[PDB]
Amino acid sequence: HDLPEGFEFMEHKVVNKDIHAPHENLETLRLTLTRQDEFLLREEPVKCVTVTGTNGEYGIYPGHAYKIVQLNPSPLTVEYTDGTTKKYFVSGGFAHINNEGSCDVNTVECTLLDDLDLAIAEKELAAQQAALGSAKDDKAKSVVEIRISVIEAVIAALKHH
Amino acid sequence: SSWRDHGISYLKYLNVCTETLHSTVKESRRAKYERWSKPCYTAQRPDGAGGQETIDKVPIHTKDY
Amino acid sequence: STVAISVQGLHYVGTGLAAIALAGVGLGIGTIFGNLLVACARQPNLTKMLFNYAILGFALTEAIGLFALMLAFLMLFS
Amino acid sequence: STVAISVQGLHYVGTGLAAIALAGVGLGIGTIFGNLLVACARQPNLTKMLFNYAILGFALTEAIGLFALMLAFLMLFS
Amino acid sequence: STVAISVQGLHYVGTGLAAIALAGVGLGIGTIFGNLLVACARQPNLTKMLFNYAILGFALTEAIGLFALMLAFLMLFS
Amino acid sequence: STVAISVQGLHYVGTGLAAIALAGVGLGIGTIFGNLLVACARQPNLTKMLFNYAILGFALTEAIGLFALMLAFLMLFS
Amino acid sequence: STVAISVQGLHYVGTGLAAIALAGVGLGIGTIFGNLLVACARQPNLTKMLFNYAILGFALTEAIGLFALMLAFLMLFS
Amino acid sequence: STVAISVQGLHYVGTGLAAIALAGVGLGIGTIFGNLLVACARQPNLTKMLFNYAILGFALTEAIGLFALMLAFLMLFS
Amino acid sequence: STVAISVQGLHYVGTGLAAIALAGVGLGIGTIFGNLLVACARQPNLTKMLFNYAILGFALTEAIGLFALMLAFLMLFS
Amino acid sequence: STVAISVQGLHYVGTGLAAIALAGVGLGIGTIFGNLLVACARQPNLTKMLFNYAILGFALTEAIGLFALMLAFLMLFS
Amino acid sequence: STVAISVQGLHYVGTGLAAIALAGVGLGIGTIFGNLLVACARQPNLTKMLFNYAILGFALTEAIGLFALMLAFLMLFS
Amino acid sequence: STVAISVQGLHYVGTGLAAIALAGVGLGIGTIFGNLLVACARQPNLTKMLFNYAILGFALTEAIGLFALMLAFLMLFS
Amino acid sequence: SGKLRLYKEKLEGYNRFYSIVKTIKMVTLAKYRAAQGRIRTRDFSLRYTELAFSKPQASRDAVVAAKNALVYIPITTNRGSCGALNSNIVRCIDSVVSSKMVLMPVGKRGIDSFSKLYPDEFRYGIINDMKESMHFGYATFVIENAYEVSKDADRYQVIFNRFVSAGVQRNAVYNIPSYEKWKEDLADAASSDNQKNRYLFANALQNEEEQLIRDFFDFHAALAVLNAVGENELSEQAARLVAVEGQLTNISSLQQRTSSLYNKTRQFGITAALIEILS
Ligand SMILES: O=c1ccn([C@@H]2O[C@H](COP(=O)(O)OP(=O)(O)OP(=O)(O)O)[C@@H](O)[C@H]2O)c(=O)[nH]1
Repeated sequence: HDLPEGFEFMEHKVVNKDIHAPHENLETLRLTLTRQDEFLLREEPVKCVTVTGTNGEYGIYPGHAYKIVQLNPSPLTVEYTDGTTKKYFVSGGFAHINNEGSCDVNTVECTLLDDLDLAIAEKELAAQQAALGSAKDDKAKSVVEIRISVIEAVIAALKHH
Repeated sequence: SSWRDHGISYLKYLNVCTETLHSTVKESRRAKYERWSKPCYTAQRPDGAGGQETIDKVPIHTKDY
Repeated sequence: STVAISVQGLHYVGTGLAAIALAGVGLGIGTIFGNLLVACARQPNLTKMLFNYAILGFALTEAIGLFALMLAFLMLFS
Repeated sequence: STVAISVQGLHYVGTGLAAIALAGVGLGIGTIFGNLLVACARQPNLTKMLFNYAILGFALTEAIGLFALMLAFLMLFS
Repeated sequence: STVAISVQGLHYVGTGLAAIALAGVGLGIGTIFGNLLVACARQPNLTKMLFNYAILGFALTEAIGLFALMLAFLMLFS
Repeated sequence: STVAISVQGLHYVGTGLAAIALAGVGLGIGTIFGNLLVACARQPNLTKMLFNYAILGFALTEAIGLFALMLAFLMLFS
Repeated sequence: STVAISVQGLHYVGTGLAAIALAGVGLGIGTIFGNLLVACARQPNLTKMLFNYAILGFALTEAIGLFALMLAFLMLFS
Repeated sequence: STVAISVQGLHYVGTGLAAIALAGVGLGIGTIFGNLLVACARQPNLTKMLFNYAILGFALTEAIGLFALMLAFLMLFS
Repeated sequence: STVAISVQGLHYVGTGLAAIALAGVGLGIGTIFGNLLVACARQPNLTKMLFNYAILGFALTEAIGLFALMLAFLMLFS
Repeated sequence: STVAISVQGLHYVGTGLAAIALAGVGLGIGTIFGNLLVACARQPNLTKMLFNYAILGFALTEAIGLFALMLAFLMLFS
Repeated sequence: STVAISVQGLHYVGTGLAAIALAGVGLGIGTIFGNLLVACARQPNLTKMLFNYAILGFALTEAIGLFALMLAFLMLFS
Repeated sequence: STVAISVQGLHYVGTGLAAIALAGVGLGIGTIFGNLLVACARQPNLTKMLFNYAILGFALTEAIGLFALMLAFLMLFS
Repeated sequence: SGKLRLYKEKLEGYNRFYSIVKTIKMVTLAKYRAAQGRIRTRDFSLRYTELAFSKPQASRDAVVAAKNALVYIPITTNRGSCGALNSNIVRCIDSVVSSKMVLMPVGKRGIDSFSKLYPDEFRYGIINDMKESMHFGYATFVIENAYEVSKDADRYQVIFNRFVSAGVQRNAVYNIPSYEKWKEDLADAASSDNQKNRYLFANALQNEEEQLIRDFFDFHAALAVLNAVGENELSEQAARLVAVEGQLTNISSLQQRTSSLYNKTRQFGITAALIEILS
């Protein structure tokens, strides 16, 4: 009796480059954008990806050093080698960058910036501001601040372009 | 930012962020997106009488955080 | 005994030393315009505010630079 | 035997030295505005309080600079 | 022979040297505030304890600066 | 006695001292570009912007050096 | 010839040089507190402990300055 | 009296002081390349561009050095 | 012709120059303790171990100063 | 009157000053290799390009040091 | 005319200038141990190897300091 | 008039100045080893290459140190 | 009289039962069609989760070695008629019985099955109404309740059903060790040459702060739980379809049997009455 492990059924493993190996010049980055155990892009070759981390923005191009990034509610830009830009907006998650030429961006929610609307964000922001004064306690204040920050980020992303 | 000092965990922060993001979605698409944030989960224990005693270990809604 | 001397050439030496005060001043400016870049990459949306603060810092350092330059020029034409 | 000598030009030399300290002041200012920007990029919501604290630091450093500059000027006119 | 000489202006030189001791003092203060800003950006809720520690550091550095300035003023009046 | 003395070879020494200011200038420039690289490696798409700001920094620190150079010439030809 | 010359004012010069030591000490102290802030904003639960260590460092670093200062006094009162 | 004096050897001392400028220049250059490495490791795909900018920085710092050398060669041969 | 001069007051200059070395020692100690404070906030469980190493560095950094200090006495009392 | 004095020993002091430039050279080189190691830790597969660029930087900084040595030897044998 | 002047008190200045070289050795040791502390927290499982490497670096810096002290003692006695 | 002097003790002064170069050498070495430890913390399996590169950098800096030492010995033993 | 009436009545009952089961089949087929889209979009979210938690380990040392609570989070369906999934999960749990075992099951069936069999190793269960899509919030709720059940827990074992194909639903396990053990293993991988495949990953994690590491741990645990619940839902739908088809076949066979008996009874009664009346 030996139960399997759910990772054995997934054959698309992660390719980690060895320390003492020759370098390779890459022209494309394999992106893997995921939302709630669902991918929008499957190892798509792209020229670059811009992700807004906690410390600041990161512009990931092929060959970037191995790194882990804790994302914040913010836009995410994907620019293909053709010259076409695709912009999403994320609410949170992580971004794993591999020196072998891969970037796995696993987000709780990643939705097209077009799907978002402006007036809705403005009214929700006003409601949250009104509720902040009537916050039951400190925790409610922090939660309302979180929501307000998310809405402000959405509005800034929309107004930028 | 200030939510960590109050004991709020990271997962609750993610849930709040996703709920706000869904609330910011257009009218048409929200019908789909709202299905990924509506709480429909509860904790229960069977008592002697058969009643499903509900637990309060973790809040279900975001306003209860 | 009672003796007194007036070495004129010394007025050059001091003028040189005051100039060394600029060594830090210039360096300071660099530091600003270093971090500014690192600040503009992380938050490109705030280039204007960061640039204004950098200009403020440059002016504040230039004040000290002009103080030292004033000392040097006074000790040069005196 | 006794020989008392009053060299007039030496008061220049010291003056210049008193100005060198200004470098350690000016550079310091940049350091403040070297990091302030970064902070404003890390936490843009605190663009105001950080500015006030940096101004306080600059004021203290400028007080030190003026303390040195007083020695610089006293020996230039005496 | 047994010659002996006293020079008047030398106290301007040494005094100036002591003023250079304020170069590393002021700079030091700036460094503190620099870091302070970053800290206040990293942990914005600690805007008062960090301010207190920065004030303590400034006080100690200023004590060192005053120790140097005492010599600077004392030689200038000897 | 009242010995006015004119040492013609001192104007070299001061000149050299002024040149030391360039040490704090060139170094500063390097710092800028140093950070510039780290800023380009993070957000390369912003290079065309950052570069300009970097140039601006070099246009300021360099302007400081000229002042020192000016002295180093005025004392070297007077 | 063979002259036993005794200059008096030199004791000022050396004294001033000793004060330059403080330029490091002061700066060093600042560095400590700098890191202290970056350490209190990175793990505030240890603040008190950290503070203690910081003080210890000061009580060591400051001591070095005293050494230098002592020398100054020895030369300034002799 | 009016005692003009031409001390030849002084034209060496100033030259040496000018060479101290190369202390900064050199260091600055190193700093640039330092960051260059940290950048080329972060995003190797941009090495080329980074390299160019690094060269630019060098081409500026060395320029300052030239002035210093000029001063030296304008005082050693004078 | 052959002239022998024995200046008595020059040991002050050498003593002060030797004392200048303590700036580096103070700065090194400050850097050690700043890095210690940063490290302990990252790995608190091992704080004690770190402390020991820090002290070791101090033991290996103060000693150098003693040598400099030693020279001072060897010239100040001679 | 004008009094031409040809001192011999002054060709040594200037030499000793030029060597100080090397202090800003060696440190710079250190810096480079420092960063190199970090780079090889972050992107170890890119060791060769980093090594070549570091060698280039060392060559340039050593060229600056060689200019300083040229000046030092010219003055030492003059 | 020709004057063969032998000043008996100039070796103190050289000894002090040589002793100044320890300000770099001390700061280098401080940097070594600060980085050691930072690294041990990062990867405590390799404490012994890091300690050995830091000891090696300290030994090299101490060798440099020993050369400086050799020069200082030689000038002080000879 | 036509006049010429030769001071014996000046060759000490220059020697000391040359030793100051080592301040920028030893420190550099520390820098290298500093970074080395950090690298060895985040790439334990790449320790051999890092150690070899650190030794290379140390030797390259020691080359500058030996140049300065040779100048000092030439000015001390001749 | 009585036999024929009873046979016809039970035949009508079987007919109604068959119609109800057919409606259930159609509804479940619609749900399966809606949920089948996951197959295209799966097997890519959990890539670095493998590095975080995938470890080939023995089934004995990991069990006996621990002396703290071993939390178990079996995934079970709310409604029955799924098949043998719940039975197999219960068997797997039974094979792993220990004094340290603690259960926080999921679904009504799991609660009702583990409450009676394991009363002293059962604390409480989670229930989700299958109204919305299985989202991250549900996984976070499960993880938070698991932590509150036993915070000083050696591991958190999630047992679910993996839907390999329409007719293959295996049992899969996700093991989520405690933060301390995970940190120890990560440090060993980063330093030692062993675990060469996770060396870069561990070193990257170490370079970052500790709050980030904890957030990473929680996030990937939630992702694993989400994958488990989604696969369990899909497997439940498939098995429900299969069992419904089997029940339909059995019902049809029983209806045929009853029709044959009804024919035999009517013929027998008619002939017997005719013979005993007109003969
Ligand atoms: O006091 C400290 C030190 C370090 N750190 C954190 O440790 C990490 C060290 O990260 P690195 O130093 O390895 O990378 P980096 O320069 O690219 O950093 P980022 O711009 O990506 O942030 C960074 O994420 C930094 O924020 C702190 O948060 N506080």
